[PDB]
Amino acid sequence: EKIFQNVEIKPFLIDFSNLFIKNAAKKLFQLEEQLPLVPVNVVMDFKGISRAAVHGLSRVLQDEIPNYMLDIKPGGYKIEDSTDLFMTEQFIRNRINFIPIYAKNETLVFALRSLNNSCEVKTIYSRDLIQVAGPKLKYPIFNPTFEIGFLQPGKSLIIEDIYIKKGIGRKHAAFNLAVKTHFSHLDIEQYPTDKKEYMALSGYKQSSMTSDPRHHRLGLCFPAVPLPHINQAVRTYLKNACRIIIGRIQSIQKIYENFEEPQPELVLFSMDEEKTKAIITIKDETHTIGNLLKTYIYEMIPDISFVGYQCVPHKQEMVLTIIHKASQEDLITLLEKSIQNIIQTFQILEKNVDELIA
Amino acid sequence: LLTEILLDPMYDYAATVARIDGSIPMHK
Amino acid sequence: MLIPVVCFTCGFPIGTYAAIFDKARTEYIKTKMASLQIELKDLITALGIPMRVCCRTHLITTLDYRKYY
Ligand SMILES: [Zn+2]
Repeated sequence: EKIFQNVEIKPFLIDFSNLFIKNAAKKLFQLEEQLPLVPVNVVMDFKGISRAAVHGLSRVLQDEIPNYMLDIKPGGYKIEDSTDLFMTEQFIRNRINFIPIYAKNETLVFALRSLNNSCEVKTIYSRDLIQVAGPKLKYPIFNPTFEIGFLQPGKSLIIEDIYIKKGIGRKHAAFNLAVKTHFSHLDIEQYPTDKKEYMALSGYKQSSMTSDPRHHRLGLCFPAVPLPHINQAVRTYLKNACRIIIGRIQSIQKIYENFEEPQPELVLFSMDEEKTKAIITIKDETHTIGNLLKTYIYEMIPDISFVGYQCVPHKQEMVLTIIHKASQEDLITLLEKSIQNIIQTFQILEKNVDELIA
Repeated sequence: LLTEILLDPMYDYAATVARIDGSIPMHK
Repeated sequence: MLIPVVCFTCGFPIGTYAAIFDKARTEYIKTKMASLQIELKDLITALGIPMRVCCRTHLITTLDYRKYY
């Protein structure tokens, strides 16, 4: 069998058949065709994989995957004395941070130099972001239709250092990559929710407490990928999500394999009834990793005494507690095998991603 | 004297219409 | 002051089509006209915005500072 089954990639496109849309497009942007970067809705089918792994991939693609945004270097926004009094640096910085960019190079630096030498309110569009850094853009990284602030008559706006910054969307939401559009379990029967007696329920026939779904359909939307290269961009995004998950799991694996040597991430107590308690404390870790670890440890040790994790919003850490009727090294090797199971599952996911999209 | 005129609002109006025509440099 | 570059709730880039939507909506007023006699579902779908409650909510309701100043 194969885990990640066939994918459905359908970009979002401007329907020029609508007269108003085409008229407006040609009137203000002189636009007659599809934009260079379009949002793509990627709907995926997953079979024979636990809900924790699919949701972890979704969460990573949402905000835990590294991503690029346009930021202004401090001192970039020329305070000056002619600049528009309404277009504050904070406002324009917020506008520019959230312009989705498909940047393959970090060295690109843009400059915004717009002057309103007329009596009308001039609107600064994303097409006004001219680029002066390194390689000339063979293909644009952002759409030229974004509305940046307007200029009052006689006013200007000069921002000279607009560079590309790397980060994850969990820390700053301007790095969020994939927006959720669908999530369902295909192996759980659903009630007809349009009925009155089942309208207050979720719809699934199995209670979430007693349900263990293995067949899921996951739908995600990526906000801007190049139009001619949609499939390769989707492949890269999914493969990078799998790589990120594997890398973090391996970071946990190092703490596991250092179990005899002292370390404050992992402690071990043999409490009363031959049971050994392992507490794994990792800082700046999300529910994705803790949920993956809990689910796979529980799958590998069905008779476990207790496995649980908690990412308290404060203390900004993931604390995973395992209690088992086994000695310290037996428990450690069970946990190592469970991590190897996680790595195997996500490597198989990357293999399927390579096989499918192409 | 300048602080009496530079904070006078009609000077900003007079300045901003000179910038539109280009009679004065855009900056200060 | 403007339609946000991305939808606040989910982050879909509605700012891509915000400029087109503004004038398309205006032209759609001129053929229908005291608040909102219109339905903008067809205009929004034509731009490629999905059937998302958040994105349509923030696209059609966000005030523009140019209209009021
Ligand atoms: Zn939205």
